[PDB]
Amino acid sequence: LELPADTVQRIAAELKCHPTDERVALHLDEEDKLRHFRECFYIPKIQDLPPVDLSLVNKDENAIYFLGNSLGLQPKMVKTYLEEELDKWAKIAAYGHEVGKRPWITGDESIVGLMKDIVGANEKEIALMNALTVNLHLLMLSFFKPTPKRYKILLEAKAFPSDHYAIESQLQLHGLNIEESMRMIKPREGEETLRIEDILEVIEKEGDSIAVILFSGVHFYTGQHFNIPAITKAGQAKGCYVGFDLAHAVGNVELYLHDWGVDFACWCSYKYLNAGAGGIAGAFIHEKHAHTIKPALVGWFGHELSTRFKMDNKLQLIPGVCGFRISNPPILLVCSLHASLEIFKQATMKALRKKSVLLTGYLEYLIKHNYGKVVNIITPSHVEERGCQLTITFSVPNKDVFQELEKRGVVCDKRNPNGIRVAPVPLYNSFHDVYKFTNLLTSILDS
Amino acid sequence: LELPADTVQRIAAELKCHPTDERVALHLDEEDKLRHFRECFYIPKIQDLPPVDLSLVNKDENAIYFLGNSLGLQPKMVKTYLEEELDKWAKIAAYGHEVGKRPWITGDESIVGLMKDIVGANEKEIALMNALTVNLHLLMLSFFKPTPKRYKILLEAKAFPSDHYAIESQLQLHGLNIEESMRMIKPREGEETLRIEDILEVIEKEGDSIAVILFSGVHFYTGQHFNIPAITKAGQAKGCYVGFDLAHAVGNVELYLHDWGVDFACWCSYKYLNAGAGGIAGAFIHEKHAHTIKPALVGWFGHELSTRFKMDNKLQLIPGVCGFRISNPPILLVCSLHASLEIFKQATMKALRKKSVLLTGYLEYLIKHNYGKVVNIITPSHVEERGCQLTITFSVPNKDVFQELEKRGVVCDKRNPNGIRVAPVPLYNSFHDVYKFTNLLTSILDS
Ligand SMILES: *Cc1c(COP(=O)(O)O)cnc(C)c1O
Ligand SMILES: *Cc1c(COP(=O)(O)O)cnc(C)c1O
Repeated sequence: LELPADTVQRIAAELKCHPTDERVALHLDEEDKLRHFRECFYIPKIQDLPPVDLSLVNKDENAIYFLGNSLGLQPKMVKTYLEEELDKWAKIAAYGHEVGKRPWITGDESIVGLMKDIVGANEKEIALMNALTVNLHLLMLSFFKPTPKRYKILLEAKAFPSDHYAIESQLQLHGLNIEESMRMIKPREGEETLRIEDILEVIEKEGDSIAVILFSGVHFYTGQHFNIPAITKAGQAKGCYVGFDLAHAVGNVELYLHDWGVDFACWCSYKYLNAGAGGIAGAFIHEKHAHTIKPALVGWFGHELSTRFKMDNKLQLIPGVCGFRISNPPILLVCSLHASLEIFKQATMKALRKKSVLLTGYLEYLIKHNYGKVVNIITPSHVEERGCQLTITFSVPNKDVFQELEKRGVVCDKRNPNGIRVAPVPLYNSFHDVYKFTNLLTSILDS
Repeated sequence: LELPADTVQRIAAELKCHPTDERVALHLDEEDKLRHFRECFYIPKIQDLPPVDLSLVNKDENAIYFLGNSLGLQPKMVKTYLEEELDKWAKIAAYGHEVGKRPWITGDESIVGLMKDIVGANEKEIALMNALTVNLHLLMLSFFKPTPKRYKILLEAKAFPSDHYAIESQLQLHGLNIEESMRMIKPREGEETLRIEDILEVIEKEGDSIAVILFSGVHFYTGQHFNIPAITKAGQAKGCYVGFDLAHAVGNVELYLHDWGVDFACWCSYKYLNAGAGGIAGAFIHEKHAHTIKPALVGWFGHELSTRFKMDNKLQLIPGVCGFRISNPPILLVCSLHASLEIFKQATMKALRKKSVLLTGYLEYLIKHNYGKVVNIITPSHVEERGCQLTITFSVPNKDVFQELEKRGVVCDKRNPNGIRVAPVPLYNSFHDVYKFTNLLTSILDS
């Protein structure tokens, strides 16, 4: 299949322009079958952004929002969905637990079907509950059962701090020596990303002593998308459980958790899934574990619905991940996530990933064409080894590139000493966004 | 001080009517300094309630909503508060984490001050996070540390199912025999409530072997309000930790968790606190434990704010209950709770408890006057031994009282075989509500 760089160059030829011409981005936007989804979101205006220098920008232009990997833009329908539940609460109060589009007792289950295609799992394998790191702990309390022979947790070095702290506290819970039991894979000297052959070597050599492998799906800092099925197979080959924090993977890369045989996973909803800060999180457990991996911590919402409200204190635990659901679900959080997932349903992950590959590929192409020496893309170059996000470093001692970018209405993340992350997302970022960004960047780098 | 029954009879004398006259309820409503708060809430109309028989009711009359102990009515300002955060998310997206009335990073801390007077604790002793039973588990993982000598958990028999399941799973986590380690105080033969002298006897006799006492503040089924400071002192006398599930206490009875020296507590926000189904829950840990009782499960939101976002993976744990906060807080849930707590701030728990004593006392008076033989109030009669809620049973073999009540727009809870709970709450229930309810009840009982 045609690589992004080649698509860009072929399109330019057809248009009779240079691949770096604005006309290429405009054409790609015209051909984008997902173009209409941008209208489904509230996009900030440049003049409203706190760090913006108004002298440097055109008023009433949209922001170039490349932070959708961290805090996803708002589906316009969030308010409408909230209003449905507020109106029910106003009109019938307590009766809302049992009636309506989203009966509160089953608020989570009413929309979980919309997650099936996003993570590649069945309805009984997915729970919508709590918060990401909270879910990580709930799962680890059942999946991490260390023995004298098999007691290690394997993860990447420089994991996201929350996961790092979670893993540390899990080890401390069992009185395990951290330095000996917390195995962290570091890159080779002079490299920032991990080589798959190196990960697999560690697993092959140390796997017998490892209880659980807990990796990110996409590493937050490098933008590296790890080979989930390869790590899963390798870990299970050595008798390890393999789970993933998919915070930067869900709604970004395509996922087949069930078919890949992943043991468990967890994710948040306020990044690529656009549900709003601190939104209701998610958990997956493969159905193969439904009768054998039981919740460590139980609440009444792990009791089967049909008899839960008998309140006879005779537990009837739901098999699989829903047995891990402790409390009644927050309807208001269900509302905002639901609005987002209806959009994902219409777009499809297949079509979104297709646009992403071309969009991020176009960004990479323009960067490398303009500065192919000063500018380094740390994110892996193989299209299958990254998602939306590129992590980029700069060697310009006199310029804080990030500061100059944010002053001009580019919303992205800082990488110290002198770099960005940027993640154009297919739902609401355009090829023209990418074109405009690269122009601002070039203008900054030229001084 | 004057008992409710005596207030009712004195008022009637002044009015020159019988204490059972409608004019007494109308007068009490006129004198109610909290009368205006009823306008702050969306009260269902009778015709909108699913089980209502329209032939039996007057259209456009308000429901008699006595289920505010289970799902509290909606503050009208919830929508407005949500809109503030949705507007910020629309306007500045990611920048909302750090700016505004409720910067998302500190969404919980921005409103925690409003809880101080409600639970009687300092800002560093209160966390707003997660869900009730979830918080119970987080606290028990740190407070329940069984030894061969001291391994029991003490609770009431027929505790709320979620707490029952939580306590059971906590015991199983340590491989403890449930029947031997789960000590449940049952009432004497022919009684439904517990005697304080009996609770204290169990504590005195068995206290040395008990690691944690975990009681409800108000028992959901009987409506009994336990003497929290007495149980706390008695338990600590024997070296036990004493914690409470305050789900039916917070926003109902007055609380002084800090001054009483309670070790820990947890509560929900969708009952008397009116925050909406599955709302953000609460946790208390006495400051005396801040440096000695550490979280079992850690996430990045337990790391001090000033260095959290350095993301260097070097934990700097916040002392006390905020060290137990694992994840970033849900802004949308913060919003709805905030709207409610502003109302509580204006009303004050002191004034609300005062109205409650008179209101529930008036309900009890009318019931007992009309049927002082057929009708039994299980809830303790001492004003200090109950909150808003009365639990009532009926001996009428041919009438399902609950069914007849709900058909007429009375919203309450069922008690099998033939009984209610009812909880008139001072924020939005009136003395006239109580009058109307008793009339419907009398009419039902007469047949
Ligand atoms: C309502 C109630 C619960 C409900 O638990 P959630 O965790 O909020 O679902 C738990 N415990 C008690 C004592 C209650 O009254
Ligand atoms: C953003 C992120 C988190 C944040 O954790 P919460 O529990 O949602 O506060 C955790 N882990 C990873 C890998 C992330 O990218």
